Amino acid sequence: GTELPSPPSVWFEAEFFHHILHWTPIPQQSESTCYEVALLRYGIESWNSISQCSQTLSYDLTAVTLDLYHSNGYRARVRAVDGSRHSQWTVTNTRFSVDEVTLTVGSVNLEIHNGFILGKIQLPRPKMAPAQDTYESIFSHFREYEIAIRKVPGQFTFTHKKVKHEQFSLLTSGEVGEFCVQVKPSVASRSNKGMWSKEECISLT
Amino acid sequence: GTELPSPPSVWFEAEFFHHILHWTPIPQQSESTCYEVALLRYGIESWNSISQCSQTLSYDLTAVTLDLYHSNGYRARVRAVDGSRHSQWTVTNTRFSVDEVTLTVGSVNLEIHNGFILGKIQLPRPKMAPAQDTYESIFSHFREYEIAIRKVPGQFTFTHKKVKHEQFSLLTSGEVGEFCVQVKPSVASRSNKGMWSKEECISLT
Amino acid sequence: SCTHFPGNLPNMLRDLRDAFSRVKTFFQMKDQLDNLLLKESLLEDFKGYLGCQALSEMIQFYLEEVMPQAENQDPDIKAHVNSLGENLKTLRLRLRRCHRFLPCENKSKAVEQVKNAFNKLQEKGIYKAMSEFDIFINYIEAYMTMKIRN
Amino acid sequence: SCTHFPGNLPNMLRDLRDAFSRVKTFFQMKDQLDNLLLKESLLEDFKGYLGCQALSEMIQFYLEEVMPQAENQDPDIKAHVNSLGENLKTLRLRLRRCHRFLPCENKSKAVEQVKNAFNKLQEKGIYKAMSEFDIFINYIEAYMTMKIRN
Repeated sequence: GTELPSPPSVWFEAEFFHHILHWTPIPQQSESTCYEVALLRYGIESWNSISQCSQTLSYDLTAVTLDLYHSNGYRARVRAVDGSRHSQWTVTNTRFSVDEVTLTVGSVNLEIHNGFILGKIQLPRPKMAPAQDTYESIFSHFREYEIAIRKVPGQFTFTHKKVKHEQFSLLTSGEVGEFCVQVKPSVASRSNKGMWSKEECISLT
Repeated sequence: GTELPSPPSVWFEAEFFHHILHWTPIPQQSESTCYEVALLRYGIESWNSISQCSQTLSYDLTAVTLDLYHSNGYRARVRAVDGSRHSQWTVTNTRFSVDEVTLTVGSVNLEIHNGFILGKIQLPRPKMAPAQDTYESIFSHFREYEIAIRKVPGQFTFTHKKVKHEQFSLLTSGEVGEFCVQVKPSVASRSNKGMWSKEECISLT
Repeated sequence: SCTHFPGNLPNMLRDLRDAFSRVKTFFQMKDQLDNLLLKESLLEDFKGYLGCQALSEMIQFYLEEVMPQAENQDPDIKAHVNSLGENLKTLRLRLRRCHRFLPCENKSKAVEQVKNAFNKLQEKGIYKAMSEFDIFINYIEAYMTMKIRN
Repeated sequence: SCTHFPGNLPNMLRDLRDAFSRVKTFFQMKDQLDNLLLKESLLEDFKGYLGCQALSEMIQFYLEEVMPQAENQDPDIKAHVNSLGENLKTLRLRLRRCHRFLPCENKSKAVEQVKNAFNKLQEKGIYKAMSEFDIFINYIEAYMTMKIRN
């Protein structure tokens, strides 16, 4: 008991340039207790402290890992601090590389033409992203998208289509109404998971 | 004796596009006897008769082997013919390829300048040589020459120099007189033999 | 066969990564050193003209030294690791069978037929191959000039 | 070493031909067939992008199959033939040690150091090489893109 327990586990949860570190709290922690976040860059044996004390269970490590998509990844660790005592470090189990970045889209605006609707998939352009590092730049090729379409006056069902461009079209057979769209991105060569986009409908009428 | 003896041996003797076949006579041959010259092109099992009867011990096979420096060589044979009887064929022992062509020069004109004389090595340009096949064309690189210089008022001695161009210079230190030159060509990558060129002097005075 | 490579590879790399993640945590939790082994130098060799030979060697390195000695140590993942190996060989195969991706592992057509033609001779072939050594030297000398000249 | 090849080769080819003529007549008198074995196809492979691999194979063919089986049959020239072999190896050596003449026979620098670095680890290397498999896949995928794109 002369020791302070360590965080059960530390793991990254990231989107394109939204690299957030997470960790579970120590069993029954006081409010005076905080976590210290450290950072290691693979290939260099040197741990750095990003935050000496954070009263949270998450920490946006973006700023200190902006050169991730041009590296071999990192390693993070967290230990609890209370008074003058602290815990052993709890390090992420895997190496945080570009393989743990959940793919997502910037947005998807739509247009009503004729027997179809066409959509453009605006890719994510986070402010923290240094201009040289655009999505199309990092994932230069094999970018694909899953399209879920939903007729608004209707039930909660979806038609699934698969496109290999940031641009697509949907046949508006005849019927009017409204069409809600959502996309999920991937890169055919990578096995990264993706998050479905926010609904995005358009008043055909 | 019901048989007619075969030529002891058949061998090529060639210069750039001067591919002459040679052969020793059969022991004690009559004058009614002549030799028949045949020709085979390596890679094609087919013997052709160039001359059905030649009252000689040589035959210029140039015309029927003008594509030698662009082939894998030939094979020749000769048999004696007298009346209605002939001999077994005597074929060249080796395959006649570009490796059996004795190198030679066309000519070497000289000019008297200052403390030196400069010579240009005019390469052989035989009439039978199809224009596309020049010496510099066949032996594209590694062409070298041995230069033997002789002071005319003098004894029969020579200074040897080695050049790697068809053009060279010789220091006329001071003394006057006359300078006789002769060259022997080779190709640094080939082991072909070469024949010294005809004397070629110049009146310095 | 080979559609002289349009794009069937993407999925093959994905299969490879997918095959890896099933052993990722294991080895990454297990490896507590932070120095880089596959130095970027390897990448520069891959991006070098010896690249092909670099890629074949590394692939051989994993299938012959690493993966074999790993499943050796801990047979738990011995399955998942071997599967990544089959998954890696399926990759190599599709590579050395198309769009100049692994030429440094391909037999030569001519050299095969010429070997067949020889073997089909025997005593006669041992003589015709040697009596053609001059032509040989000639071809080599041709191959060379394709570098010291146009 | 290698002066990244200026020209020391010419003489090496000459040595080769010179080494051959001492067995030329023998094998050429002995070979009474008139069909070409080293088909011009071999030359076209040499003049092909698989060329290097073509040249290495043929050279191996002569030093391992032909020359060995020839000296086998008639030990008279067994000496002169072997000498042409030493003469042929001296040629190959000078080739795979310079001006991209025989890259398809050269070990890779990176792959050597990386092997040394590994072997110098042992238990630890078996884990760090596997936990870096993702980087590996990444380098390969890099090598590939150098062909399907600029």
